[PDB]
Amino acid sequence: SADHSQIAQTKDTMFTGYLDPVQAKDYFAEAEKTSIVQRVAQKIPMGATGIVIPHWTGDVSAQWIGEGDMKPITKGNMTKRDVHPAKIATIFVASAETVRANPANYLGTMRTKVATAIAMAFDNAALHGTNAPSAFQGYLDQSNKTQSISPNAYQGLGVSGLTKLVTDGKKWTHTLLDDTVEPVLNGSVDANGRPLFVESTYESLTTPFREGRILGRPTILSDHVAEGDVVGYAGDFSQIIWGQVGGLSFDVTDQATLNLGSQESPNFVSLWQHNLVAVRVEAEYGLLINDVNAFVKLTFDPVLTTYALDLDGASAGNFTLSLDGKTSANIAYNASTATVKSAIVAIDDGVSADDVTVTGSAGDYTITVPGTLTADFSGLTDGEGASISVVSVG
Amino acid sequence: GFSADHSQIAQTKDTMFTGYLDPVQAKDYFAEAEKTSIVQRVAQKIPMG
Amino acid sequence: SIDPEKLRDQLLDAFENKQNELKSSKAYYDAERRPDAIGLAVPL
Repeated sequence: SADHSQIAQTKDTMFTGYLDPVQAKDYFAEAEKTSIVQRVAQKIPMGATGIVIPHWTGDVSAQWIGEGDMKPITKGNMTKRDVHPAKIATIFVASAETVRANPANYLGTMRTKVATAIAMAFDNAALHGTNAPSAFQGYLDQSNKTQSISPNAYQGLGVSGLTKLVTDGKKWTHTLLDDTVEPVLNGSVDANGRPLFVESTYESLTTPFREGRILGRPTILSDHVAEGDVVGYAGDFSQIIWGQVGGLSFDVTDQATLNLGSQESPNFVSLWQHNLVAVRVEAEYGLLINDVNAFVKLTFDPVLTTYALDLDGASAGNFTLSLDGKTSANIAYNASTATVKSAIVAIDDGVSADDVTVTGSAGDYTITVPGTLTADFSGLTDGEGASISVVSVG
Repeated sequence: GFSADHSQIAQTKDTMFTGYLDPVQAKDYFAEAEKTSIVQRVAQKIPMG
Repeated sequence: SIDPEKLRDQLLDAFENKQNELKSSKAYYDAERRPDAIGLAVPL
């Protein structure tokens, strides 16, 4: 065996030898992380085939009539969406003597660390969409709405943020915050310099950080929900459903053969030939967010939003663009790139040519604006696939 | 008759029902009998190592 | 149910597959020649 090879565990630099002075704890071990999404979304029973969620969509209707005036006919209508699982999996490998000795309980330590890595992958694939599989539908960060909170959290969450959430007919049920939010809830003072959220001698922890309520909604706390400018969320968490087809399997062998290389440049190692032992780990997850616009992303002050506009190659007519429900004129499907910036600043609002930006060409524009942006394709003759989307961090 | 989703009248043809009212699974009424060796019926069986 | 013509010939096969390994257990009790029993220092 090659000692300290990147794949195989074997007796190498990682182990002291188990001499009496080795302390029974890493006295500075941080406690192990856990999934947030699995404690806030609806867990739905799910199998390997995936599932179908039905939905109603009819304009069922009735009309006022006169005496003897013969009666109208109406319709129900129905629709469905399917949801599917995706596997997350990994392998770890160790010398048979390393399995025998189990130094520092490395094998048990690995079996918990992989389970945490899988739980954390499921959180980030649902929250931030990072490396998300094809089967998951939507992720929270994909929302078209943002509110900043940092000068005064009460005016942030309870008033400004709530206004842009209820105006779409969406609703506020929970709020989910990163532990980095603590020093913006602390302070958040009234004009006389007393804090909100805490009692008159300031010995108590801050009310939401007790997992207490804000304006009747519960507060969920996390050590890892933040990424980029985003420090938390608020919305209708009933709109999220998730499933898990089976628990983490663990399966073990000395007898199999692995590839240590990539697929097209393989380096096959027989586990039996080198007397290594390998452990397979896998689980299946499914996720659906009914729509991602049911959540307002929470940030510190000066936040700015990027959108990608995609006409699916449509070839005659017009789209139009809106900020905060104010609506621009019609814009040609092929309009020269500075036209989009001109049409945005032509909104009856304080948006201006120093704040607003645009890049790209006919039907592939990327738009940057200080607000909630939406697009309408009703003026476009063949816009049958036309769309708009929210761009990630990078 | 009427068209596939004729706006006044609901029918089993209407796209709204697809996934309800599927045809049901049946056994293969036309399966072959699984055939077997003729030489094993006529040639003498002997032991071998 | 199975046709006893077929079952007979299926069972002679299973029986003869056993006989070939029972040979080994007989060879110790009958004290027959065994390849591993022959003392090597003796000239061929």
